[PDB]
Amino acid sequence: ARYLGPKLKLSRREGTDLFLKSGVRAIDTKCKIEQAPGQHGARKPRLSDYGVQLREKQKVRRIYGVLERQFRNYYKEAARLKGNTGENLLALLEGRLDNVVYRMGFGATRAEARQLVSHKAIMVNGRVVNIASYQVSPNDVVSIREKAKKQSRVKAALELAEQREKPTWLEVDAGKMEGTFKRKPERSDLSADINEHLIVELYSK
Amino acid sequence: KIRTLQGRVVSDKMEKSIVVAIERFVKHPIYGKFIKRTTKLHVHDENNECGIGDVVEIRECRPLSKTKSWTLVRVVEKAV
Amino acid sequence: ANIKSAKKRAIQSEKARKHNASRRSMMRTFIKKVYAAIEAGDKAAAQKAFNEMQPIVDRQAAKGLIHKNKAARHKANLTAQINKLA
Amino acid sequence: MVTIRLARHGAKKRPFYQVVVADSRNARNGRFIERVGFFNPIASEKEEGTRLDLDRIAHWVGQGATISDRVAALIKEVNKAA
RNA sequence: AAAUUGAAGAGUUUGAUCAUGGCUCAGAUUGAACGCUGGCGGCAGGCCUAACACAUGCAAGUCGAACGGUAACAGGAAGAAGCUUGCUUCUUUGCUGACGAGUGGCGGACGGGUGAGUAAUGUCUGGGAAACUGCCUGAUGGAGGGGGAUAACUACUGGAAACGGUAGCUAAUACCGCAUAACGUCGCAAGACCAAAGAGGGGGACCUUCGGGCCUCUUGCCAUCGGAUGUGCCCAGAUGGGAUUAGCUAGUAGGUGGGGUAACGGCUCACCUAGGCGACGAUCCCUAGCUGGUCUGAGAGGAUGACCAGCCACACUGGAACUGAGACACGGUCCAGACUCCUACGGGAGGCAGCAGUGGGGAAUAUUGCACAAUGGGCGCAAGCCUGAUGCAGCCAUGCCGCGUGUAUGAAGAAGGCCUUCGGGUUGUAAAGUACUUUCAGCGGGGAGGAAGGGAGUAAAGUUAAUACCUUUGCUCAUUGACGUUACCCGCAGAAGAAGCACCGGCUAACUCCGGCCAGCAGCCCGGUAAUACGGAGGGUGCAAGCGUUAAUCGGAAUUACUGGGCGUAAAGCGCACGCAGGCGGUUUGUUAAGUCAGAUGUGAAAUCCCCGGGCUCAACCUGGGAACUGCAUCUGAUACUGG
Repeated sequence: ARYLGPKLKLSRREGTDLFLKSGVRAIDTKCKIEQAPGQHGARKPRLSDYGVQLREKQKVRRIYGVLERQFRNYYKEAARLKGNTGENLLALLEGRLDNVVYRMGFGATRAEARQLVSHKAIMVNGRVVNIASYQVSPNDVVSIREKAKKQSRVKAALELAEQREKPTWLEVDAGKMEGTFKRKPERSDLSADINEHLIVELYSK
Repeated sequence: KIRTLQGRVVSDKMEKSIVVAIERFVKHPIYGKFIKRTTKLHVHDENNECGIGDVVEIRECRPLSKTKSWTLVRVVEKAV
Repeated sequence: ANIKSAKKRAIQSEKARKHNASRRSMMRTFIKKVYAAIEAGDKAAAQKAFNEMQPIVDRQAAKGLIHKNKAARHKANLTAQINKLA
Repeated sequence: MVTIRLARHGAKKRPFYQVVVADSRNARNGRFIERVGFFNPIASEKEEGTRLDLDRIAHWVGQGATISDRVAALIKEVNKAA
């Protein structure tokens, strides 16, 4: 129910950085990003339509660390909700608890953010929530527990996040080690190199 | 004011009873065509007033025999 | 029977069967008397048998042996049959 | 006779009773005549867990319907709170 | 406010093309099975086949406030003491707390199981009249006075047993008359007729024949008319296939009369009439429980009817009735049959398609568990007893959902493995090393909620002649949990206990090396000596506590085309015509309002589906409200079109 193997292999296969490493270096200094994994990585074959759709879906999944059953249920709920299916899907993906904890700055990677959440080190409205897929609603307050504020993991993650960009829908205080989920991000707030319509066409065929 | 039916008498050979055929116009449940459907009822005809072909008005009552549960109200058109 | 209540119910049921059989045979005899008086055409004997039959029929209908509807049926039938003679 | 009782719906270890008017011979969760409320015994006191209509309940009690002991206690507490 | 916002193609006939046409695939889904593998939890599901046969335990009892009672244990008791005189230990007493057996009342027709039969004696929808209805409930009345028995018991006695027989005794709210008798039954009427039962709590005095009568309250009893509920009955429409089944029917169709039922009725009988059903499929044959619903589909449809809920049928096979308000009765009765068992050989006993379980069949489906603590049920004034319903637990990855099997750093990129143009590349930050963390599992400590009640006390009110008893209402006290070591929380230790399956020629994401049309693969179109198709290795791809294969349904399949196809040559115009039933029908006026349309009412069970919220740490799941249930009937109108 988790991917534990090599991380940079996924970003090499997707041809794009998936932020699977903290950021102490550039990925170019740790692996051949422009080369696909394996013995036959130098070749690049012409992808089919199904190939491109599958590769975009896998890129999104590996970005958010979501397996196929949960992602299929996410698409089902997004197609159930009113509006455009793609932005609904991306909003449902961004609402996760481990995703927010990573974006909040308490995790260097979404894997260590998921470890922080699962290990009962993250609180939501004063209630310790240890579900990574926990849907965070607007106005929710996310904070590190008193016992886990002493970890150097959170400090390094805070620093690494300060060297990153700041999301518009997160009001975080690094001193109190707490943040607020103000609102769900609109389509224009997430990455622009993610084609949601490819996933919609892949799941609607 | 009482709920009733209307049909034509197709048989009066029995005594005190007639067989009235209630024809109805029903749309076919699949192909949408309006088809004719016939409902033949054993009706109690006391006084033997109805002949073959009369357009009669009948109503439902208690069972009067093994197959008769409807009774006559009046005759509208009389076999001509 | 396997249950104790089933055995006691069987005993009580056969006892009540015998009691009800005696009562029903009495009532049937007293009604057959009226029917035979009807057959004979004797209206005085018919009314006498009807007057003897009515109370026990009402009593067995009240004691739960037969229904009040059955008692009323017997009374009405025999009355209408007596009135067809005199 | 006709009785007003609870039908234990809900999940395992989290019961949810529906106050139903039913003929006392049917099963608990079986055939009933009319549902006149509900009762959530594990309510968080933040929400409502007692919404049993007293109008139809009184109408049925006026027709000889019997009230079970739990429904009688529920009616008493609903009258006291309201 | 929301609650139809919904529709994808590909491979394969040919040297090639277009069309036709079938086969196959990509999607969902399952009561699944098998193979490899397998950490935890929540919620659900779990004999689809042999309605095959069943060992064993339990699944329906309850009331002493109906009754005679006392056999058992607990007490009171009068009288006799071992005697270590305050332990008193046995002789007799229903005196009472209770209670075995027995009569009696209620319940065993509910609850639970299965889908054999049933193609309409059923189910669904919508109507109806000729009916009954225990317990619950409203109103009005009555509740008087007697008798004969009988179980238990006693004595004798027959049987291996099962179970009886005879004689005597006793009780009742058991049974039977009498009186009474109407807004009840019969009858137009006069009149005639029909019922009952007590028990319990307490008590001021008056009167007691020392049991108590007398007062009050509760409860029970009988009669009638209603309510509610349940059930019985009738009609219309709908509800599989076959014409290689076209005629069927003698109680058959109807009528009069007798009987019968709670009730209408050929329900039954006598007689009379000669009918009735059928091409709109009667009759016959095969299959089949029906529905809300479930799966699939854009929809229309197709398939289906496990769990949950309603209805029906069945209870070893066939038949039958008895009791009862209700049965022709799973754990009742009688008979017959098959089978199994006990036997003293004369006779007996039994029916898991109740809960576990066994043998068998099968590819395949679980424990001979805990508790009545909650809900419901039976009985009881109540306490309470019973409850394999039910609440839980055990087993199974069977499904859905959630979480974990670590995280960060980590190179000239170690070793080995594989490939190599022998330069190197890849496995690969992957590992090792370093720093950190401890969800879940393991050990220990705290700890909700499911719990409402019930009991004992007092106080108030009502009732009453009564400041008793009883009912209701406040408060006080001591308690009520199978789950259970609960959920949840806290502490400890250590990466420590936790990743596999399928695939890589195209469809279809994923490529190289090595070993001869053989071995083998294959869902549809490879292998005859450098095979991306066989087998192994490296690498990669997709899923992931699962992964594949098989079986099955729908989709794609517009491939049964109503929505939505065709027939010159691809499958398809009868050889031609006349013509009954049927289908359709020029044009105008009037009328009707059957089709059609509009509005309203009733109904369309709950659950499920969908929408907005709520509670479980999230989800699954549970749940509030709404929408929906596209249908049917009735009533009132419209008159353009179809019909008369």
